[PDB]
Amino acid sequence: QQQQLPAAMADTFLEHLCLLDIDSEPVAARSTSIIATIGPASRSVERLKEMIKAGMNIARLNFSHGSHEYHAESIANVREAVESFAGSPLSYRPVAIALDTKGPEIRTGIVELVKGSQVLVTANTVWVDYPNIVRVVPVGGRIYIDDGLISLVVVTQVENGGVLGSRKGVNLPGAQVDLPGLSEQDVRDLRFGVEHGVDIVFASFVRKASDVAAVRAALGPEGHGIKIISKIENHEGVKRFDEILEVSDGIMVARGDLGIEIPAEKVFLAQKMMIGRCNLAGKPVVCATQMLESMITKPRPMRAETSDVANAVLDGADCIMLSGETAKGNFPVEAVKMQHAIAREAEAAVYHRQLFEELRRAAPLSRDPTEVTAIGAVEAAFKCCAAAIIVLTTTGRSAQLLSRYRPRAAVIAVTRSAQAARQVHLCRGVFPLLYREPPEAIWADDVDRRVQFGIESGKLRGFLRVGDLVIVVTGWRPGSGYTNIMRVLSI
Amino acid sequence: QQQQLPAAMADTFLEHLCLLDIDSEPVAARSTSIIATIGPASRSVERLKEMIKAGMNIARLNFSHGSHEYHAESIANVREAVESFAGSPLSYRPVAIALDTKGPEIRTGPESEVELVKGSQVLVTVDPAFRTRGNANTVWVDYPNIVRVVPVGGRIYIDDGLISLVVQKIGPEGLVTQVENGGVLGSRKGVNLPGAQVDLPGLSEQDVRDLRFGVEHGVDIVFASFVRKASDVAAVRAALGPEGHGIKIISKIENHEGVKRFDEILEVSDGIMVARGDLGIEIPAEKVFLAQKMMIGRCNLAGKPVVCATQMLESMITKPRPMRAETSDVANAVLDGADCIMLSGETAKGNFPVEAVKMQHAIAREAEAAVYHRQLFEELRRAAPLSRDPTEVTAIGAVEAAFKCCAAAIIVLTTTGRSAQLLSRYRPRAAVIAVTRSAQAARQVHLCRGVFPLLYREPPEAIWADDVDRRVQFGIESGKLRGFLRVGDLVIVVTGWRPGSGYTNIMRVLSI
Amino acid sequence: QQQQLPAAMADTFLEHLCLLDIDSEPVAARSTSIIATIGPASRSVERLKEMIKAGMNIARLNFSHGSHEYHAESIANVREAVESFAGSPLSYRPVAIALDTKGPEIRTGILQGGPESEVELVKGSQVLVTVDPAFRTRGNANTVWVDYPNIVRVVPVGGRIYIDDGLISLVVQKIGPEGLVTQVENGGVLGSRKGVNLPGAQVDLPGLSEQDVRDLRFGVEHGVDIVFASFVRKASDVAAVRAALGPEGHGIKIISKIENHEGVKRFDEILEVSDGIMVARGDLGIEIPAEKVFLAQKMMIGRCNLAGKPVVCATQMLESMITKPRPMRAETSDVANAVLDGADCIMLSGETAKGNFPVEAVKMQHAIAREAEAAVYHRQLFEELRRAAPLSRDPTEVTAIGAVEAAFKCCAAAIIVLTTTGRSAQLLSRYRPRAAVIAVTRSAQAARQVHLCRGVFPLLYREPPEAIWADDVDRRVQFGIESGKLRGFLRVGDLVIVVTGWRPGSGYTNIMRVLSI
Amino acid sequence: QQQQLPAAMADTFLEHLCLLDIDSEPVAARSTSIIATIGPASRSVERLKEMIKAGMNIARLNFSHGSHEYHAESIANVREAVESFAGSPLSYRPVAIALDTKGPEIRTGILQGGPESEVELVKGSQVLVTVDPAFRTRGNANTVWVDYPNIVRVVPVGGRIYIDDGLISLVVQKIGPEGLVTQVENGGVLGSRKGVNLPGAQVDLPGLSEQDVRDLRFGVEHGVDIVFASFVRKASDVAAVRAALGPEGHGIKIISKIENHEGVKRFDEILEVSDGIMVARGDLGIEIPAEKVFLAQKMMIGRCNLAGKPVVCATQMLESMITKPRPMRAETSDVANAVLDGADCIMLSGETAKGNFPVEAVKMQHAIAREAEAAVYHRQLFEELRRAAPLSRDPTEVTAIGAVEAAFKCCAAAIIVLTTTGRSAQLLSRYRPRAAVIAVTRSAQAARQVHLCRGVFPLLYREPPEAIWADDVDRRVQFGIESGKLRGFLRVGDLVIVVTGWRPGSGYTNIMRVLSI
Ligand SMILES: [K+]
Ligand SMILES: [K+]
Ligand SMILES: [K+]
Ligand SMILES: [K+]
Ligand SMILES: [Mn+2]
Ligand SMILES: [Mn+2]
Ligand SMILES: [Mn+2]
Ligand SMILES: [Mn+2]
Repeated sequence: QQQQLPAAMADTFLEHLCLLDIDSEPVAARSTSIIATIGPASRSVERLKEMIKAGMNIARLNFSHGSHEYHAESIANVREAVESFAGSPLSYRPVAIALDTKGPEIRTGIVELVKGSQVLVTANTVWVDYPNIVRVVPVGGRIYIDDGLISLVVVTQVENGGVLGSRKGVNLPGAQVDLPGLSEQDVRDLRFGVEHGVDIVFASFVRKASDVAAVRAALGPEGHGIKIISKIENHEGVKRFDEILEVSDGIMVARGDLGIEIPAEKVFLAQKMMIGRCNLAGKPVVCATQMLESMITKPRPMRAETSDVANAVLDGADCIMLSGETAKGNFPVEAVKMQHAIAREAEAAVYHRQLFEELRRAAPLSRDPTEVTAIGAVEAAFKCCAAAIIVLTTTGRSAQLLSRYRPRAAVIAVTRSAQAARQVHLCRGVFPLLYREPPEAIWADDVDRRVQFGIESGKLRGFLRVGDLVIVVTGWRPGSGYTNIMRVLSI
Repeated sequence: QQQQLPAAMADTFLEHLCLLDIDSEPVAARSTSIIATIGPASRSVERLKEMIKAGMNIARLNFSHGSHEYHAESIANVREAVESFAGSPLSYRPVAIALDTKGPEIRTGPESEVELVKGSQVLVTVDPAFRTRGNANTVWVDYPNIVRVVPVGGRIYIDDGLISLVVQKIGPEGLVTQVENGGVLGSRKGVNLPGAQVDLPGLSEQDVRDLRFGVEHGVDIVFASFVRKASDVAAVRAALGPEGHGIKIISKIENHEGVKRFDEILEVSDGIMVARGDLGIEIPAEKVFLAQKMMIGRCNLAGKPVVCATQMLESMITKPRPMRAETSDVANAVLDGADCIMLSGETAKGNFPVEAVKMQHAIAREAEAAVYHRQLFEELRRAAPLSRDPTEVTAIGAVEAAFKCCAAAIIVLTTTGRSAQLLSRYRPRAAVIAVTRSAQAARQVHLCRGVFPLLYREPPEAIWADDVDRRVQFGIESGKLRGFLRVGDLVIVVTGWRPGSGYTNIMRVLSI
Repeated sequence: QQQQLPAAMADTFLEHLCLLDIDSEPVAARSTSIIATIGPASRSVERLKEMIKAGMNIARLNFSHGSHEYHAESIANVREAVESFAGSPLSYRPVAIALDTKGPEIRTGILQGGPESEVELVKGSQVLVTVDPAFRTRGNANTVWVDYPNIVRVVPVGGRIYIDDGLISLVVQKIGPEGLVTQVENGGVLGSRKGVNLPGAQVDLPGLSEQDVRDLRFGVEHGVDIVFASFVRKASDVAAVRAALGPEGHGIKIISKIENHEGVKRFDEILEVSDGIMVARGDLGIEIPAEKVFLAQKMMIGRCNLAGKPVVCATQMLESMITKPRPMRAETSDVANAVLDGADCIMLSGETAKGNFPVEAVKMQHAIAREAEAAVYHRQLFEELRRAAPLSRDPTEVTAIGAVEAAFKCCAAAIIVLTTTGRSAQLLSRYRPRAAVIAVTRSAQAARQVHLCRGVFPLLYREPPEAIWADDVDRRVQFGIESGKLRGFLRVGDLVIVVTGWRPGSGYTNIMRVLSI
Repeated sequence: QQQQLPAAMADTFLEHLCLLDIDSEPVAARSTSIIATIGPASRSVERLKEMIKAGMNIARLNFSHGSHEYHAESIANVREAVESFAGSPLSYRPVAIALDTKGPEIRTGILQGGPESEVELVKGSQVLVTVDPAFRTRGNANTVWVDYPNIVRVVPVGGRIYIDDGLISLVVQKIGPEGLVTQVENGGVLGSRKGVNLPGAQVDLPGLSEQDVRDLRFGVEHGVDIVFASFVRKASDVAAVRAALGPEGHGIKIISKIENHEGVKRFDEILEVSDGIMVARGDLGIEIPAEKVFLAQKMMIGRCNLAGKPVVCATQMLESMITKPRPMRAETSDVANAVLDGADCIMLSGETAKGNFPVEAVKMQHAIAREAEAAVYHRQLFEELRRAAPLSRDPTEVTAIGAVEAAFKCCAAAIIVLTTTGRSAQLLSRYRPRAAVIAVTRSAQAARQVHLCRGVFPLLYREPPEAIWADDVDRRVQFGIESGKLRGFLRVGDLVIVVTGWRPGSGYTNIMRVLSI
């Protein structure tokens, strides 16, 4: 068959593994959304169009670099490239915009560190943007610079040498960095965020629930809608994951920083744990950093990078991301393309049998009519190999709860809320459709055309063929919060 | 707790995932054996000693390069470094030596980097006269029939698939092409022709000479390149000759056809190497993982070693720290079920050979503790067919007994490793300490996850019963000495009712 | 908690067993329907009213005894008792009426001098079974006449013949030119015209006599709801019954009774064609060794369950009560295990037709069934059904399963379905929701037949259809709730799943909604 | 295949149920041991021989009746019948002897010059419950004398008294000064000296009268092997029994009978202290509502299974056979479900002590148990036990589980264990191998007590020890095999798991070996 159906029907995971078939072509829209970081290499309107076709879902603005004006152009160009296919509402692909916070980053200033040499922190001199650095490093203490390559030992002795450039990483383990999760800058940044209507915030170095309360606050009332994604970048964040989660809209497994703050051998446990948990919680999780680095420079990924992406997806990740691969490398589109291609395969390899079982089995009872509908809708879909679940949603919550259970059928989410449509990419397998029509006199009719719109757009992009069954999820009255109906229709 | 015990006790895989704890230190010998490739960077006796300390179990000799003499030194140095710790039998680590076959390779026609422009014109000559005359527009190539198999609109890849050539004028003197993916070309690099039915045989006159060399110098294992079908290994066994029935044959799966005929290849090989390198060119990059996952699954089910290889840690050929992906690569290989993981450029030529070995060690230990044994043992028991081989019966009893008392180890007496191999099939968490008189057996056993071989030197006792006991005692002692076993641990001990192989049938529970 | 909820939440069956709590009161309409057999003891209209209150869902007419007239009173009385509560539509309980076919009886003769006389067959004495037409009547201490000619042809030298409800037994020691020269194995008192069973040996006699045919016609005439068809041995045997049933009776459900080795052996093919199965332990417990029935019973139920077709457990579930006011320790467990096995219906024969404790017996089955119903490890059971029922593209099935899943998620008190033939109700019950299936229908007959499905509670809707189809649907749902409140299936604050369709007429169920009371 | 092997290999319980095959003959010694109660009908040496052949493993002496002398003959005859086959050590079957305590019972009194005579407590009539010593012998239709002085002090107005298997029932409505004036609720034939129970009212009677104590001592003198201890309500109740038992009886196994609500409620604590459990359905089925026993039965068995301790299912499993040669459909399923529930032993009371079919009864349990034994879904059951039994560091337990795993892998015919107290055998059986546990011991007593464990088949070894310990072990193993061939547990070509220890004397089992026959 296709979509690894023989593997999907195995009675055990081992069996399932044993039936994975390289000639079994994927046959299903990829559901893992791709976040690409905007930079010199991917800023041009025209470059942006190409990245949208290759499958970019979310543009990441990295406030670790660039100016306010510099990023507004970034935002402006994304919006232009995106509005260039508004030609055709059935085909039009929304693209989220995510501000990625600078936070307690410690960086160098504007030569080779000789292992053994005496090297000061205020070839041998390193200026740091953290003045309190000399309040938090005791004697016999370690300081890591530029992606953990350069090691220093506090006056400091170099323990690991390395080539150093301008303005690069600083990480201080062991010591608890009183440096605040939110500088005066971050605050200004987040305000910029609200002004330009970013959709998502990726919040650097979150160490505790307060850290997000901070962000929400700074975000202001003009930004209740914005989703907040807490980036876990160090030992403490990991340790207090639960609490962070409870309060964040979802998580970013920030492997970069993390891979320095804690020993490299351990990330995978962190990554696997965190995704597991977000999955259980029903909240977006992003896997990030270095998934495809070699491509910053080469047109083909290395054998490890490939398996990285697949394992991220198999792990359970809602989104996968690219940094240098898209912001600066010589192969931005090719990189997007590859994640697309890999994600589809891994998506078809997911052992839904075990996965759906386990989620049902661990999600607690519930009395929210929306949740009740979702799970029934998901069960119904599996029973008839439905091609899609089509939901009418006003904030995405309804789409989000369906995706929680990981249907194999696509969630086609129909909404009037441009913003909701953009944010919904954070949820695996949700395909948003932006509805433009003015409401019908009769509420019932207005529902129908929305469902119809959903099918139609559905046919058009190849999610649905004549003869397929589709599950349709609606509510008993207008306005959000009342999803409570599930119907089975044939195309 | 430690060794991710809270995760180990979960009722589900999801739950298990959720309980994975970064502060839970591993606390167990690493089981996944490491194969390190020998090159300029790792040939010095003293380098070799260091690599043994950091955890090298198996040395790969790559017959794609170097001369017979060149490899005999390789072998001679390994053996030396290894015999340097025979000072103390309790501590001594054997090391396998693996000959890796050249096979139907195709290579380009020295510190010289011709750049093959994007959207230019390339000629592939196979003409003696141009056996080196390979500039901006010319590449020679040691496979004549390249001109014969590659049709117009066919693909020709060069050097790890990074360079791309589409044929578009098949004419009198050779292959006129166009450069799709351009790039920097080097002296003598791999060539791949997907879609083409490269008529070259799995076993050249060279491979045959190579394998004979293998037998003469007593290599322990053959990694057999480009195996496409059962016959291909029959070839190898043949060439290997009678002086080499003992040698383990590991088929490398390097292309679409091998994958397609995996079952038949497996049934005949002693194990499998998932050759991601070539495989990552022959089939689309997006797909390897399915292959890798499938083949490991299958070898697991079958009970036969499987190797994950190539590009697990490349960035380290050049940098002292792995990239985020390479790390998870290694973990997932082990989590996938791999018996061995390997290193190529990372050890043969890179600037960080030992650091590389160290890392794999460090990662493998964590992933080893992350293995959901509850689901895994259940599924193996449940798919392995009944059996009437007393050795298999004992093994599974022994593996069950071990889980029941969190035994620190199973100690087996073995003459060919078969008994150890059957214990590891089931993936005990306890270590398999394998005591043998067969130097070779002790080497080959590294191909089995979680088997720790001990080479017994003493002359046999007058009383066979006594001779067994000392062997067991020898097992314990060495065991205490390397920190596999502490006083108060329980240990499962597996022996047989009479001397000579094939009669393992007894399992005993002892306290240290 | 109640309804053995702690046991319901266990992670394994063993665990589950361990958390069974005797102080955890059931709290849920019993789902296992009860079939009570009508005889002298339970024929009076007033007796029938009492049995309806105690929980009778199905009345069995046994055509092995009584005349056409005799059964028409039977039917007339039932209907009368039942129509006596039509006073209140919210409360009204329909009752099925099931004809139980006679089929290939094999009978001894009239007894020397009497239809009322008895003879005693002493253990170890010399005994003659003849097929000699003359002694059809002259039977005694050493002789029994049988109305199956071929007997002196089908029983080997050393075979066994079971007489009178399996209580007398004979071993053929010599084959005779006039009758099988046997030895008495099990002694006993022998009556006029009693039953024979012949295990091992094949019996060719037809599954449908001239009588059965007349009976089934009588069936159609009086509008029975269900036929329990005795000795079904093969698919043809039901085709026979359908046929005989005639066109005036396509509606009738046909329940094949498996009463011997061969039926068991051909169970699959019988099932494929029957509307469900009756595990006939009586005959069965004689045609095949007594040790074995359980495997049969357990097999058949498993299989029906898998198949989504009603299965009845029957015979001797409570016999001591034909005579005593309390069941023995075994009978009790029998009932529970039947329910636990997966049974859709459980039945009573002597216990209701003739015994001194008809109502008490019905009461007991009620009481036990409720307890077992709560002990069902739904967690494993729903998992296993989902996992083995094949994909499906019937919108009704799809809706059913989603409806069932939705219910578990909010401990819904009920699923309320609108159904025209019961199909939609039947599919929900297939999956064994713990919530009740309140089925609303205009088809008096459908409401009766639906009791064959575990946990389906039928409501007969009487109102003339509304001008607006949508409105008519709503009142039906409302009617479902209201009746639901009224009998204690639903309280204010409960959640309820409602299952309807997108247009009138059967076959189009395809909508599931979540409502709060 | 046989032994329901296709069912055994199913992937789910549903599936397993579906594949149960009535033509799949069992092929395996039956494992569930049978306890038969000794009475008039089963006391004769010769009768006892027959009962041994039919499969009796444990003789129950019921100290609720008979005298010390009367029971010593009981014992003396059992031992005789049993020693009659010592002719051949390979085939010799040991037989446990179990003393069943009287405890806090409460009987009505003897009847008006009537021994085997009866009287009817008419429904609705006027009945007086006395304690007047003078009325002890004057039982009648209007008067019932009870041996419980304090009855008058505990049964308040509108309190309930029930007599003889709970069939007779009395409503106290009047407190007089010489007795309790009761209304009869459930009328009926009353006999002499029949049981009384008092639900709702706590009974200040002690678990151990001066009699019980004398009884227990008698027990130790005559070397009974097991004590079934009536009405155990709490841990203390067993401490009592142990105590009374004295030091001359540390070896005796104590089986606590759970006979009422409180025992149930405090099961855990009773278990922790008893050697095993008897689910006393009789009393229990009166103390608590009949609908609930099954939960209790199922709970207790589950829990003893989890604990590793014998559990007995008892009372009324086969009553109809006290009087008839064939069991009713429920009794049969009762036995099978008891076995499928997880019971280690099943028992017969009236069926063997007094009825007209003692041996036939034993035979039937045998026959049923074999079938149910092969129906056990080992796949789920062994998984669940591994998964719930806690880690352990006892080398004996470790070896047992390995041995049990090994056996499953090769469909071993048997695990053969050398055991001194049976503890090694008991641990193997805990995991419920499908292979038989052939237990070889020199301890006649151990060999007798081991029947309390499912699927343990004890062999008594008679030879004087060999000079060389190693050789002595081997002959014991050899003895095991040989005896095993001889009774059909093992055939040439089978695999057998053999479990031994590293040194003599109990407590050191720690070795497992795989041998081919
Ligand atoms: K940042
Ligand atoms: K090679
Ligand atoms: K009949
Ligand atoms: K007693
Ligand atoms: Mn960061
Ligand atoms: Mn290769
Ligand atoms: Mn019948
Ligand atoms: Mn009692």
